[PDB]
Amino acid sequence: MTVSSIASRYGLIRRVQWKKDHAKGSLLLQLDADPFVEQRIEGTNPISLYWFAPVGVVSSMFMQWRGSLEYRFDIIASQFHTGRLIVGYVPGLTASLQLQMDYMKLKSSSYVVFDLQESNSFTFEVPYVSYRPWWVRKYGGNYLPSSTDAPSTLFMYVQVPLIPMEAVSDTIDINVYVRGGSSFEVCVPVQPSLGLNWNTDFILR
Amino acid sequence: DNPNPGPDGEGEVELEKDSNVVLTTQRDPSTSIPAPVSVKWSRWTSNDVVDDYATITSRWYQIAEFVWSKDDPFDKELARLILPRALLSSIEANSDAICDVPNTIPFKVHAYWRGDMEVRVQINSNKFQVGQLQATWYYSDHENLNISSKRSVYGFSQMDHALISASASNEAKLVIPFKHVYPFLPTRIVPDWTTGILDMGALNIRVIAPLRMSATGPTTCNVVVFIKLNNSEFTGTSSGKFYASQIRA
Amino acid sequence: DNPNPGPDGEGEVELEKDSNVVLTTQRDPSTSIPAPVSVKWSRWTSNDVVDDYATITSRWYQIAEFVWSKDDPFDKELARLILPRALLSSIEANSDAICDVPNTIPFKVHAYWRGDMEVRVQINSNKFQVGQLQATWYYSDHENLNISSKRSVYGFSQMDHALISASASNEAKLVIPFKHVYPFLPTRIVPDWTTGILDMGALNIRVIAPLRMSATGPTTCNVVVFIKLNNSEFTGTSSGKFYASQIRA
Amino acid sequence: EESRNTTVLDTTTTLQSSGFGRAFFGEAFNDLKTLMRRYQLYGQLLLSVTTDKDIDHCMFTFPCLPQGLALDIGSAGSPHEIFNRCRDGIIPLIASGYRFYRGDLRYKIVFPSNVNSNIWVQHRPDRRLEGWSAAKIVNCDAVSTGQGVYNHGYASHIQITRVNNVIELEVPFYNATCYNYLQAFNASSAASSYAVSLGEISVGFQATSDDIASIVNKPVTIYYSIGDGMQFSQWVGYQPMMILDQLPAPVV
Repeated sequence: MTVSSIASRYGLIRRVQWKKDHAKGSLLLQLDADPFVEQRIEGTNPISLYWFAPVGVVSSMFMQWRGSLEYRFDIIASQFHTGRLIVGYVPGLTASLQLQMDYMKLKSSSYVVFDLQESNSFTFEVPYVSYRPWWVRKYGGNYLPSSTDAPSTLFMYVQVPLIPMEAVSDTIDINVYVRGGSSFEVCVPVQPSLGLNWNTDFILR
Repeated sequence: DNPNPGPDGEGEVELEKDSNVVLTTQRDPSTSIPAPVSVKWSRWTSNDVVDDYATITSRWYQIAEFVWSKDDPFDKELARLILPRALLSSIEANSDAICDVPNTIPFKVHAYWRGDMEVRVQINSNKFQVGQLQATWYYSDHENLNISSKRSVYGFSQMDHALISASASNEAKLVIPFKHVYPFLPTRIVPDWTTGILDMGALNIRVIAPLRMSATGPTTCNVVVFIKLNNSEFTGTSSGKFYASQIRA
Repeated sequence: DNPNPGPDGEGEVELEKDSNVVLTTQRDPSTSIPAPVSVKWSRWTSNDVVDDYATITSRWYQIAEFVWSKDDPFDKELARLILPRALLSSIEANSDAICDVPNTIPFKVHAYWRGDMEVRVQINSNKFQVGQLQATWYYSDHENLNISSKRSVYGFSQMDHALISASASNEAKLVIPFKHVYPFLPTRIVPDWTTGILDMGALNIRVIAPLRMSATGPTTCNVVVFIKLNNSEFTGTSSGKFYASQIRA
Repeated sequence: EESRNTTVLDTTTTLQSSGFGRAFFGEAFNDLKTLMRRYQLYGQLLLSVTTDKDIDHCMFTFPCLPQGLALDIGSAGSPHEIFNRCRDGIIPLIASGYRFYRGDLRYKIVFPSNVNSNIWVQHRPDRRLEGWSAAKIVNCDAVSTGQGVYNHGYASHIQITRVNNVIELEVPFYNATCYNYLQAFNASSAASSYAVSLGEISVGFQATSDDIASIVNKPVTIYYSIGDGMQFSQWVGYQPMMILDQLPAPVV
């Protein structure tokens, strides 16, 4: 039972369709550089369930986190698909700076350009840039004046669009896996901001 | 003990030569150091390329000039500068952008900053003028609401400060290290930090002895403040379009 | 000789990690070096603070992307970039100032520059596409009036160049050292130098083999050009308001 | 240029140093941390129950900070006579002469006597402190958010009133900072609110609606020492003081 053994396990959090008609610089995903990355289930319950990475579940129990995250991008393509994309990383952005974003402002900050010819998988290790040694978690124990956004924001644009051959498909799935890297660590135990789905029943007062 | 003035004037110039900017003082500086020398902290919370630019950031640049007259009472503030904001606001008060001065071009492009400071407060007063000023540094002025009753020379004499006598026309050197709750100050709008951006506290120059003279003496004198950022470190390389102008005040 | 692909794809990624920017190549680069490695020349004509900023200037940044289609003839230029001007003009073509990119903020504040270059021209072409491009560097394009008859792949093959085949989808690395008549290029309007400011010559990408395919093949492909300034030195610290925008072209 | 001496005109002789009372009283009063580890009243309150409470509801809440709360003079009708007459204690008077702190605190909470019910105490280091207003002991009157409820993961302890009606606990330093502010806090940003107090202590009873009637208007007092490893790290001079025997007397 070890937090560095739980957070070192990849969990699938995202699938992204990358198509042929995606123009040069179209946004594929923007997300938050934190373990609290969500995948909502389209259920009919009045309260919605979410998929998390194991690093996010083990970080929900703790107040403060720090360290590098590792995003594994598995691009399901043949050896006849050719493309090129940036997995970039902008240090701290507010909510009003989540927009006004392209692939050109991304290249001012740290970024990695990946070519897709024969190797269809890579791993981007996320820097930890903050004014604070740790970082207070994203959600509170149903105390809404304790909400805090990410330290920083991850983007994934399309640097060179997809050129597929006429015998293969025109759409490509991209899986995004999250695990807390070799420098990831959490400290202070608090009430965890997540609950089980065993008894998914809430009572309004 | 044996004066012999010549065409030069029988003086001894002290020089501060810091990255192609040279400051000259006839007198001896009256130094005051509030806190000991800080450590670099790129180890604990940064993985980005962390680099100072000591050729352009450890230079001298004026941030305030003002006129101390004889029409000022006993306890009256002359200057109140929130120095990391006051550098950028002194540039923006000269009606241009921040990318036109080599001292502040990493502030346009980076996100966070930590470094020590060197402040020179130079008076140009006549030998026959009589008066005295404080040069008191206070860490994090805005985070104390009872500071409006604190701003007086009685309270600022209790913490360490630098005295400037108008008779000797001496000089106040202020070695200000980084001492803040968080180990970095953001240069722009950053998450859960919207106001008080890049504020570390107030250097406030007040009067102890008001400027006294004869009936026909020189009425005013001038005070100029220079700043230096020596032990800097810049992290979080970002776009310059995310940066916004400082609050005017 | 024994293929065994897995979920990764059986490849070998080559990495160019230069100051928090990482470029990945599946293929081997086809390099071409026009001149040997230059010397630093701050000794002979500068007394100002001379310092590169290798943390922010030796980064990669895109300067051109374009679409090579099958509707291009044999000898047809695709790109013609005056690279030191083309970096600033590629930033200004994205409708902002030059102080918003960390690569070019010393160009806003300094006067002269000398440094070597690294150019990566990356194509994204399908394996079934057939074609080939040149990556020819020419020193000081504008100082030769008969260059309009020179711009052809017959003449550019005689000097050294980098070949880009659309079938292998390979890559062109271009180590461009500083070779100019004067040992420094001014960044702005400087005395008796009003036009051709910061111009060292043209990287011009032309076609040898036009893009050929079947009747229903993928019609176009994309080409992206990245630049690096590694052995830089900036001298003549000046005001940023003296700087003016580049010629549009 | 503060502690300088141009010319010391000593007309005196050598005075015998007592070692800060160690010669006379067997103890040296030089280390001020020894003075600050003496307990001093953090506050007092009368318990008041407006709505019907569950077992999970917290009875009262207060932020835990070393420079002392907003000085509760009380109502104009019934003032708290300790904070009204002799305004403030030793520990915040020392802490006014500094800017930053780092370290733990020690809280000793004394409950009323005739109550028997089992008492829980949680420390939540999640609650940011929003302004010097509402930096005080807050009677929890309603439960909307997760504030009123006994939560799971926090550092908690349950005192048995049948054995002993006093709890003695140590609040640790859990902020992600170098220091915290040690003055009357003025909220500028949102991140500065995380760095005022150590955390937020909530005290609750497990009584039901029938046994809570004997708890109304009973006093609860809270005392605090300074702990150890507790360091003040920037000298700031003192604010304007007020003289206590110059205060008016309640004439008849």
